Amino acid sequence: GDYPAEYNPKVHGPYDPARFYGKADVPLGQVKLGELSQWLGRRNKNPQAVAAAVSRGWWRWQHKYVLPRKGGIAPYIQLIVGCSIFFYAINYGKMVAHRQRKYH
Amino acid sequence: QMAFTFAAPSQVFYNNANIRQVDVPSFSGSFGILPAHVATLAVLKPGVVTVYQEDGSTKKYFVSSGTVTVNDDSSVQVLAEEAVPVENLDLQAARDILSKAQSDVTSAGADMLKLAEGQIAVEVGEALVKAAEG
Amino acid sequence: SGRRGRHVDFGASVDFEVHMMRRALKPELRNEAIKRE
Amino acid sequence: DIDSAAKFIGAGAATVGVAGSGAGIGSVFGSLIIGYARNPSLKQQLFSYAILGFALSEAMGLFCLMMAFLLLFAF
Amino acid sequence: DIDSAAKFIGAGAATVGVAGSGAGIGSVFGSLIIGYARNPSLKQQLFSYAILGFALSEAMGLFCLMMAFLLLFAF
Amino acid sequence: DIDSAAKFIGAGAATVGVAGSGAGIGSVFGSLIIGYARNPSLKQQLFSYAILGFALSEAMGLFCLMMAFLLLFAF
Amino acid sequence: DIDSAAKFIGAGAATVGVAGSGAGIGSVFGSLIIGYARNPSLKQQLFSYAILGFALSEAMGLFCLMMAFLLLFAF
Amino acid sequence: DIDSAAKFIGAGAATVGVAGSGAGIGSVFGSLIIGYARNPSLKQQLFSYAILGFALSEAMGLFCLMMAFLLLFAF
Amino acid sequence: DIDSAAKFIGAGAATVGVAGSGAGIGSVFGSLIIGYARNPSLKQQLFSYAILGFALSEAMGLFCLMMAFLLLFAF
Amino acid sequence: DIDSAAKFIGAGAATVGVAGSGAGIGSVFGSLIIGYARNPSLKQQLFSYAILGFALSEAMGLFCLMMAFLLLFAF
Amino acid sequence: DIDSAAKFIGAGAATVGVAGSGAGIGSVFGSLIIGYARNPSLKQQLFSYAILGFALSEAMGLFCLMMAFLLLFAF
Amino acid sequence: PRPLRPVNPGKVRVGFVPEEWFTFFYNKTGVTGPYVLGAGALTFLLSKEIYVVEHEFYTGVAIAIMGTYGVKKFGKQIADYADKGIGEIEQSFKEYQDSSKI
Amino acid sequence: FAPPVNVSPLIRAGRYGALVVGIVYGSYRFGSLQKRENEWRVEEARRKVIRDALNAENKAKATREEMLYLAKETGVKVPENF
Amino acid sequence: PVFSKNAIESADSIAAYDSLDSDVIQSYVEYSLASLIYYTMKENATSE
Amino acid sequence: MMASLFSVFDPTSSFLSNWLSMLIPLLFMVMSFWLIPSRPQFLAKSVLMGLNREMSLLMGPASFGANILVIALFLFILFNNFIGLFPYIFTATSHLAVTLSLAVPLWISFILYTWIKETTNALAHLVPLGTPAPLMPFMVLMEIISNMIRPITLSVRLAANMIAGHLLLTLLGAQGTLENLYVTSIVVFSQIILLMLEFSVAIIQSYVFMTLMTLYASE
Repeated sequence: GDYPAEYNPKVHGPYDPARFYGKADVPLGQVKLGELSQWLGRRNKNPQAVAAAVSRGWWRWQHKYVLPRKGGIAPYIQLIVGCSIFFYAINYGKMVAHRQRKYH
Repeated sequence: QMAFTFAAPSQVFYNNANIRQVDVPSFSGSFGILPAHVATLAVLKPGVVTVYQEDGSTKKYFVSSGTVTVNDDSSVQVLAEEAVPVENLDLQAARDILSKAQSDVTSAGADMLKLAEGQIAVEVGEALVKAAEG
Repeated sequence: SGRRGRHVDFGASVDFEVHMMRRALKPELRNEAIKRE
Repeated sequence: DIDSAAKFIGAGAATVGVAGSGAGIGSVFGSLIIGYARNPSLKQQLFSYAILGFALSEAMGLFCLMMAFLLLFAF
Repeated sequence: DIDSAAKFIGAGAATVGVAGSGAGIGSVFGSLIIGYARNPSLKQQLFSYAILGFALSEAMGLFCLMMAFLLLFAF
Repeated sequence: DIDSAAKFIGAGAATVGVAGSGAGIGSVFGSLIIGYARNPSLKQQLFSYAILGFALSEAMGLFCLMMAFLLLFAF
Repeated sequence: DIDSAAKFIGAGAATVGVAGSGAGIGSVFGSLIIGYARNPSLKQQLFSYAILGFALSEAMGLFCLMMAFLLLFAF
Repeated sequence: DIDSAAKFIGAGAATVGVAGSGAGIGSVFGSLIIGYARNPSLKQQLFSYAILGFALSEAMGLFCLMMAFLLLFAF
Repeated sequence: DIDSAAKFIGAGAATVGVAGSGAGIGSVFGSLIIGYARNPSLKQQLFSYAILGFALSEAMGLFCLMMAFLLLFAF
Repeated sequence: DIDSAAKFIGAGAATVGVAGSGAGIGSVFGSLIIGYARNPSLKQQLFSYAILGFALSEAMGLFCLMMAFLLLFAF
Repeated sequence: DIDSAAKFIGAGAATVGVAGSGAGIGSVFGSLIIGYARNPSLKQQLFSYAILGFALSEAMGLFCLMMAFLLLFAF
Repeated sequence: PRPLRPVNPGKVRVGFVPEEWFTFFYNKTGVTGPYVLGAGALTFLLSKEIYVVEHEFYTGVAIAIMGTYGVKKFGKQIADYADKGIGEIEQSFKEYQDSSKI
Repeated sequence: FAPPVNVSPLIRAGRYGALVVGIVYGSYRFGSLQKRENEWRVEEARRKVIRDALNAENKAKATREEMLYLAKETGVKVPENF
Repeated sequence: PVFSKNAIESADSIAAYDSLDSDVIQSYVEYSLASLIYYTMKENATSE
Repeated sequence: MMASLFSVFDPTSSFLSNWLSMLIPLLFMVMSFWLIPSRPQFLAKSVLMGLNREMSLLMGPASFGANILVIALFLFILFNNFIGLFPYIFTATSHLAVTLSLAVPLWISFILYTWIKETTNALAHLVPLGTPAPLMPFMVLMEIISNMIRPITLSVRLAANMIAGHLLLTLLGAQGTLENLYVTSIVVFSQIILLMLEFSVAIIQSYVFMTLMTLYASE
């Protein structure tokens, strides 16, 4: 538990957990799908790397829906539906065992 | 913080003095007072008002009648008809008046008003008997 | 109560209550407190 | 065997009736505290009346427990 | 032989009803203490209505105990 | 005789409603002691109201006494 | 007969809810006596709340008596 | 049936807690009368507390009626 | 069958333990009306203590309700 | 075997009647709170009566335990 | 088969007494409401005695619940 | 880049859905696009039994109705209460700086 | 909201073309399964009645055994019918 | 100012004062009157 | 009046097990970045500082800095009762291991610290105060049983509220039909009343358990 070693306060400035502090990689949005295999293989799949990628995404979502001053109830409704959707797919085996239509 | 205004037509005891506890014998029950008490008022009865100041000093003040009022601003106004410390009282005198009161009760007969006065003096005498012997 | 039931005013009750209190002031304070009128 | 069995169920049911004496005793000694907290100079006749309530509430409680034995060994 | 069995269970369950007498007696003699603590000059009149309370509660309790005997010898 | 046996158990379990009469009579007549300890000038108005309360409280006890007989000689 | 026995036992066990209405009536009518000793000039609205207290305490007593017939004839 | 008898016996013993609703309603509505005996001009604010007390007490009434339905059609 | 039959009977007998929770709820919420009637300036703090009373009142009935749920389809 | 089963119902029925000791103990300790709210200088006498109130109400509760123990291994 | 089966009947009827524990806890905390409208300056000492009242009240419910666990699987 | 605190959060339609999702379909299927896909997806999950309409669905409706009523009734008061506390903190910090300079 | 911008003239044709295909396939499959549902429900009902009748006889036998077990446990008299 | 028992019961802020019944209010008012009269009699005598 | 269903407490219904249902309150934690806080951070800070002020009357010296544990226990209970009422989430509090974690380690913490520090006072807590000799031994034995199994009932209490709450909601949902507007509206309105009760009790149950642990950490 520490600040990432790629972070430099002299060039970047103060730390911001929603900004990637490594080498500036081209994001997947502008990949023309001919470099998709190269882009996926280049990005490592360490447990450390994906955990940092989750936190950098989570703080991006905090920066868009909570950290602004006038943060409404919309993030806290999005989380509830997001968790309900995710947990319905987990409990799909118990839910689909009952169903309503015999043929459908 | 409990302002005390225990006065009397004869003497004056406290004037806005901080008291930890005062127990008052009233007609609504011989209850007690602590700072920021219940907003209420009640009528005194013959009994032993006690004073327990911030130093914990215990002082006993027998009264014969009066009024007790506690306001919402933690202001206590106890006014009594003749408040005296109980040390200058006699249990023998208390029973002498009590025996005199019993004679008034027995000799009242059809005089229901005199019967009430005998009952009233009986209550005062019994109050002083417990006051002086305690 | 007995006082109201016998139709006796509380002021009359007060005077009876204080007279019995004053009669139990034997040692020194009976004459000093009672100044009559 | 049936008679001994049904007497066992009945005596178990008869033992509920002491609950009200349990609530009554807890009621009368509750109000004795209030009744002594106001005008404590009458402790002699208050406790005399409070023990009258206890001697009647618990008596009905033992009335149920006496009937419990009557359906356990008498009948 | 189940009729004698049913009477044993029924009389046991009937005897629960004396609990309400127990709580009522403990209530009225509890409130008698509060009543005696406030204006004790009506002691005998208050005690008279207290006995009337006792004679209207325990009577119902022994009315229920009477039904317990009836459930053992009449029903 | 099993159907009659169940009716004997059912009536026996129906006489527990007397406990409702016990607590209600005990609470009302206890409260009358407090209500007559102070303000005895209205001792006829309060007594009339309490007897009304006693009658309604005892009516529930007669309701369960009826229900005990309703499972006894009615079906 | 077995299902008839279930109805009679179920009814005899469901008719104990009137004991609570017996206590609830006693509480309101008990508190009415105390509440009318203090400030008797509010008689009409005091009696209205007492009837309101009775109209909900006794009505929820009939909630179980309805279930008593639901275990007796209907189901 | 044996299991049908178990459902009915459970349902009858599930109607027990209706008595608790009657006692809870009678306590709240009675204590409203004392609380309204003082401050007759405070009718509406104190009425809100009583209906809150009535709603929670009756919620316990339907809480016991929940097990009445579960032992009548579910289990 | 008979093991499951007695599981339903015990579940019904466990549903008994919710009536007193309704009694404790009615006692707190009734006394809350008195508590707000006397010195209404302490409305928020008295409401916190009464809500604290309701927290432990229904929870004691939930113990028996969980015991009812244990003998419904868990034992 | 039937005596084993009938002992279990009766022992459970004997522990129904400890609720009254539960309610009464709360009554006597509840009225300790009111009685010590006013008149705080009688703490020693008031709390000693609360102990006596608890010592007699739980004594009825242990009388339920005595009969529950009597109907679990003794008889 | 009826041994553990009737143990479950006894266990459901053994956990009844937690209801009166709930009634007892509400009695203590309801009386704390009335006891706090007057005398807020004794909040801590009244609460500590009320907790002791609550603890002894919940101990009775656990006393019955332990008896329910005694007949459940403790033999 | 110095991280600057924005004043208002991201735009949101239908309570919780991002507006960036809705505007993502504008250049191809217009404004009605995301609503058409959402309506078709909801119909498909209900019809093909993928969304099981069990007892918990009614609880999900009851939460949604309660949440909409609770937020629309108390949202303005709570947000103003929070903004009041933020303003008091901002006033406290700016008064500290001015008092230190003086 | 934003001003309307017309859809490309291939999304609409694919959309409504798939809309029509779903309707006729919906009609074809629903009719095919409606015949299947009718024939399956008839044979399911017939075997359910036979199974329920046999299960009723088995339940009648088991209840009498249960009633016999109760009378053995209670020790009460055993009637001629039960 | 000196008020009456009937006026005291009808007061707006008298509901905040507790333990109020007919006999308590009646006796308290008829002793508060005899304490105000005694206060004026001492003030009047000294002023005279 | 139709039927009922149960068993919403299976931890391994899928290969992504229901242990993630306990890792959901980590999302709702208000992570703070700016100096001037946001709206939900200030609301959470004001609530927690409010509870700390209210519990400050009951802290005592033995719980000099243990209020963080009590408040964390409060927020954990609240987020395991509030999240247990949302529909497609398994009831975490129904599992006794969550309630085992809630009551058992903290009770052993408080009873062993009391026994080491004040052994005679701990034994005196097992007797009612001012108990005479003939009234002593039966009160001691029952209160020994009381203090031994009191936290076990606390764990039962936290479980039983959400079990009974979720059983009631599933019962009301399963006895309704989508097609019938009258039944659906009755079912929905009944659940709304029940949810208001269940939301209220869940907050109050968390509040009383904070109060009980603050009292029992003071001693």
